[PDB]
Amino acid sequence: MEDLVSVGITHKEAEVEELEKARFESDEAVRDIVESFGLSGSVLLQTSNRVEVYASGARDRAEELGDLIHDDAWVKRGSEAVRHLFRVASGLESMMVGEQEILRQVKKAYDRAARLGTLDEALKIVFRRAINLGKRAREETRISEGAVSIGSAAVELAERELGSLHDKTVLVVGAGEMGKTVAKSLVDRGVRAVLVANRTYERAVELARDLGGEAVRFDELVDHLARSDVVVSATAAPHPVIHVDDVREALRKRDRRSPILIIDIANPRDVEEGVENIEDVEVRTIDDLRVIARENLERRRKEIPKVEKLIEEELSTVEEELEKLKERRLVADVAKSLHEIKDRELERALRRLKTVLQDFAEAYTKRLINVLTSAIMELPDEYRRAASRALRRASELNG
Amino acid sequence: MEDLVSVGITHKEAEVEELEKARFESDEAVRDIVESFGLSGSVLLQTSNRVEVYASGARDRAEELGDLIHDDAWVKRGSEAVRHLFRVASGLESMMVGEQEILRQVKKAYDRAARLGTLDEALKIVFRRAINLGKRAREETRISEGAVSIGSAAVELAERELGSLHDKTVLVVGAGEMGKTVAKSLVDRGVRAVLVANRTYERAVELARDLGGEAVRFDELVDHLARSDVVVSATAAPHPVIHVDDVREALRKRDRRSPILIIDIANPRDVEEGVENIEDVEVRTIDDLRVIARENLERRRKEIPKVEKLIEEELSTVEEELEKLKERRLVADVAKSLHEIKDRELERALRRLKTVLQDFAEAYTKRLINVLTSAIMELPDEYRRAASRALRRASELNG
Ligand SMILES: CN(C)c1ncnc2c1ncn2[C@@H]1O[C@H](CO)[C@@H](NC(=O)[C@@H](N)CCC(=O)O)[C@H]1O
Ligand SMILES: CN(C)c1ncnc2c1ncn2[C@@H]1O[C@H](CO)[C@@H](NC(=O)[C@@H](N)CCC(=O)O)[C@H]1O
Repeated sequence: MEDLVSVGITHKEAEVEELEKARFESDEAVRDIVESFGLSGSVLLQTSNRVEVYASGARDRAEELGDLIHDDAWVKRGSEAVRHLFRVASGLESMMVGEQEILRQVKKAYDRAARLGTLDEALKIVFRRAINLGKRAREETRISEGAVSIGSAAVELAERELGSLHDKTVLVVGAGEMGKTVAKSLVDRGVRAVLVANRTYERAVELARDLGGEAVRFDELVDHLARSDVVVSATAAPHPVIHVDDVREALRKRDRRSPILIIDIANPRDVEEGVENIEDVEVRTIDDLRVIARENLERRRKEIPKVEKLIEEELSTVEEELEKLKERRLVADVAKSLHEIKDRELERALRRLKTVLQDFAEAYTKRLINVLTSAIMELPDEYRRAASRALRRASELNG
Repeated sequence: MEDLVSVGITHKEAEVEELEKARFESDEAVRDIVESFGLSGSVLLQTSNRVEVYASGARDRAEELGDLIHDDAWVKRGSEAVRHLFRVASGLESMMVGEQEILRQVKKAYDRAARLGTLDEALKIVFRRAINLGKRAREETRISEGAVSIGSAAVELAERELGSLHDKTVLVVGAGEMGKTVAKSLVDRGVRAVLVANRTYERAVELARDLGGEAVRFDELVDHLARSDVVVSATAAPHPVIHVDDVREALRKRDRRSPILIIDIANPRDVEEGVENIEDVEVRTIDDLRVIARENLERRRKEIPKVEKLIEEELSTVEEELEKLKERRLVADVAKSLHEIKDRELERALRRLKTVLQDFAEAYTKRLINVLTSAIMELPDEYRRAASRALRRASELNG
């Protein structure tokens, strides 16, 4: 544990511009860092909301590591560093608490390191456990349940108002960005068709392409309504585009009764007052979506302590993992140190008090190795390494 | 070095009552301290102007050691602790800079420890060097030359005014304490006889006894003067006791001309104005003595840097001494640790792959001992001991 440090700056303590600066431009930054600091390993985790460097073997240069991130970068050591990673992977350090994306981003960080050669066994253990933990926390708790963005909220609302969306048609009117976000969420959920209309046909062709939908004429809005079940209206011009008369006409046009959900994303409003009172029509706003997202976010936050309990349990596990690792690495070294004295010394008894018992010293050597590894175990790691260094320096020279 | 601490309070930072409190009452305090703190050794140096405890092996309990001295006791470690000792023995921490007494007091501290069993090899090395240094500093520099008290100043003045004192007679008139101090210094220097007079005969008998002199009658003052060469006058009553007429009569009485020095210690003055103008008579005061002492003290202070240079040289020497000590103690332990594995393991090869080469392993063991001692050498002492402990724990158990 103690041989790991974490350095970084995040949205928890810095603004969107202090984060940008700190961001590393080069896809190979994790590799450069390893060389420029003689690290055993490193993983670089960077998103719009954090820049964090995990390093193995940094360790008298932790504050320095902090420096090529930012003058207010924090520095975490050992258990705290791993705990922060576990909190990041589990979604606890994200604005959208529990979000799936940050887990994907931790995995990408791990892969980029794997492929650039900046992983060591220790970071493999930590990251592997971090990744499996993020998955478990999201399965065993409710930390990632419930819509916490406008897009996902629109899907919850549509599902509640209309049922299964798979066979529904979405009409998108206008090009406002929040409208594009809502439409993409509906599309990702699964709908049958998307119709796109805009007062400038070319804006429509563009968005339909994005969405995988069909650009339609703005002047045929009545027929569009007649065939649609969810309407996403986000026009830029300040005039309403969905009128009572058009909606009534669209509904009389269709032989089959079914509910229509109209989501008014524009301000001023795209939907004429009174549309909401037409029978089979439901009207909701961008504000209604923000309310849904907020209620769900507030609920996800109440799962944080259950996730934190999972984390402390997992910390104890990885701690023992890392110890077994060091035990394994401690014996192999010591043994190479003691076998080299054994070999050197083997020749010499050969030249005798003249004028295979191979043997006693392979046994005595095994005994010595076990004795020494424990002793280096046995009082710590701040050291362990140098004493492991000392035994090893002394063996090559004095041996 | 690093295994030594010094704790204490001195006149440099505390007043005469903060020192008293801290003082240890029991002649056996140094021994009690050793037990109550599990020390390898300790020397207690205590005088009216300092209470200092030197401890070997205290070392995670240094601040604690500070506590049974005083809440403002300082704590010195390693080199600084030894440097302070060297400064104390050399007279540099004393009000009377360079004074002989503090060196005697350091030696007594060393002897008391020797005799109570609280010395270890390390404190022997340090104290021995401290003692030999105090002697050298006082021989090779002028740090302890020149009178720096009223008593010693009176001897300088008497010697300058009169020459050799060995054949001179001292007359002491009165019992004022500063008069007693002056007389004792003259006596310690070497005079032929001391006459003691007081308006109360019994006060005289008392002081003469102290001084090893003769009590004489106060009313025979003229004859006393006639036979004396130095007069120390320190009467308590406010009347002058040495009068012009008596001095002239005393001088006409004596066949042989020789100078008389009269030291007036009293205030108001014991000596009548005008006595100083009698031919062959010299009169000086307690004030004149303070002037002499001060000039000499100011001169001794200018030798401080030469003494400090001696000290830094000596620190480097003892530092190497203490290192050789630890090397010696480090090999003997390690060897006992490795020979016990050697012995344990020796039996067992005996039981063979059946169904003296004593020998190869005495050689291999010697090799191992040299290798290991260096490694424990090799990265430090904050540790060295525990690693020396670790090797040793691991050997008894795993061996
Ligand atoms: C080209 N570029 C900078 C870019 N391209 C595509 N998507 C991007 C992006 N930057 C950011 N994003 C996305 O926009 C969100 C807000 O900035 C991003 N959010 C995250 O990466 C979160 N997953 C971070 C969580 C954390 O706690 O660190 C992303 O969805
Ligand atoms: C009984 N008793 C307390 C006592 N008896 C005899 N002499 C004593 C004494 N206490 C002190 N002395 C002497 O008086 C001086 C002033 O207090 C003492 N000075 C010292 O011990 C110096 N040598 C200290 C130097 C230092 O730097 O610590 C002593 O001469």
